Amino acid sequence: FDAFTKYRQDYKKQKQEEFKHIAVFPCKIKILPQYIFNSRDPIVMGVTVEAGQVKQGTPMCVPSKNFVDIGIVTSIEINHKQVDVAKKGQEVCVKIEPIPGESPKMFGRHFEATDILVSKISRQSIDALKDWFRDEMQKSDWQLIVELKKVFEI
Amino acid sequence: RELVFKEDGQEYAQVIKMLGNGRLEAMCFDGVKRLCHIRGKLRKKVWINTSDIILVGLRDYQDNKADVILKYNADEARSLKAYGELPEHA
RNA sequence: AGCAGAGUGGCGCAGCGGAAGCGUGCUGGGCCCAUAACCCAGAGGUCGAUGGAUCGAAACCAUCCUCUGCUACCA
RNA sequence: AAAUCCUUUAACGAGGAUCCAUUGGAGGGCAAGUCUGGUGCCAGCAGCCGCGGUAAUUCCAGCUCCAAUAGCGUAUAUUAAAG
RNA sequence: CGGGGAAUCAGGGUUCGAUUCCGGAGAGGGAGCCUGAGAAACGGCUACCACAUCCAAGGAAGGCAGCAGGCGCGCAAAUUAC
Repeated sequence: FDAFTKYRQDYKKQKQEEFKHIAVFPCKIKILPQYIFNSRDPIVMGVTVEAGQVKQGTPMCVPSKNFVDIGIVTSIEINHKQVDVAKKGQEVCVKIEPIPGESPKMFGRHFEATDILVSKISRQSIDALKDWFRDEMQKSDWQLIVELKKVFEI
Repeated sequence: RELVFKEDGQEYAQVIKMLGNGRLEAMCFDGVKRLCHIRGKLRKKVWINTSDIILVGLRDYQDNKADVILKYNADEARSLKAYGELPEHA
């Protein structure tokens, strides 16, 4: 009994780690205006989550201004201390390094404080976070996935 | 020909990347992408293009494949649009 | 915040200061049984705001607005 | 050896003599139906050639017929056909 | 395993022969030996190698490729009878 249950937890650990950051996780960020911005390399951004919770390694996008992208958020910190998740309306200062491209995106020029920050969720990511993410997955905020997959066209 | 609102073991799909030698590979409105075979009568008579709305005979054993039953056109697509088919364009 | 390289659906050309056209794309014909290629025609221009000596969309005193790329302090 | 089976022999035992003959075929190879329902290049058949896309001589059935017969299919090693 | 043979077949041939008769070999794998006319014997012993039985943990006892039967292996093979 113990050996079998241990194997179930071991396979859960073996599944979680080495198959990470593909389950991007639903994240809708509201910008907190009049916060100290670091321009580029890295971007230090003071934000408050409105839909879902936000952890490290989730790619982000701004719609309306075409579909411009910021790939892989590196660290999320409250004030000075590090945090693993957002507390549904926290004043988190996040360190973000955009992925190596031909040019990184700039605040003001490309995206403004008014513009919404939405996570890049695809068929692969939603199918990845559907099965084998039902214990760590959010409680009663599900709907935003159906509400964001319709605007991302899935 | 008459309208056919048939969702009885068969699904509507948008043809995307129609590459094969009859392979097709379209994106179904309910589930994921599937290989929909060109059925006998559609081999030479009726032509399915790179972007098209089709009713595919969902063959449920393996589920990673199917076969195209019917090809739709603008008027029937616009009708289907009207009743049940996602706001996904036609 | 600053700097830099450019502004016509779309790639570049242009002058002597009198005065705006080329390749490609789009549309309508023809040739062919049919497509392509070819042969005829068509539409598409506030040359980003210009104050100036004026024969200035222009050359610059670049004054100013827009877009793209780069540099700058990690809570 | 003791039994069994057989042979022998009283009694019982045949009118859908319901005391019931199957396994494969019926386009050609190759003996036997261009008969009638069903399906509509879907389902399937087909060793090979081929048959199926709305009058299917070939599929699923009914009827009829052919082959061998208490047996007859199917797969696989091997022999003749193989000059 | 080898022969005597088997299937097929004009003549020539081809293929099979673990299997009831003859000869050889081995008793899980090797090795060494006692007794006896005859054995390098395994329903004799001695040791090691591989497996495995009992146990009071001190020690003890193993050999179906004999007939039944069981497990395994696999497409593939019978009764713990008199």
